[PDB]
Amino acid sequence: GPTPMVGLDSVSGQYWDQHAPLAD
Repeated sequence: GPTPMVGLDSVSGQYWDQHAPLAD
C-alpha cells in the first residue's frame, strides 16, 4: 500500500496499506 512504512501491502506496493478494518 501507499504508506511510507516498508513492508507488506494488502493490495500492492513496497510499503504498508492504510485501509479500514472496522468492527461493530
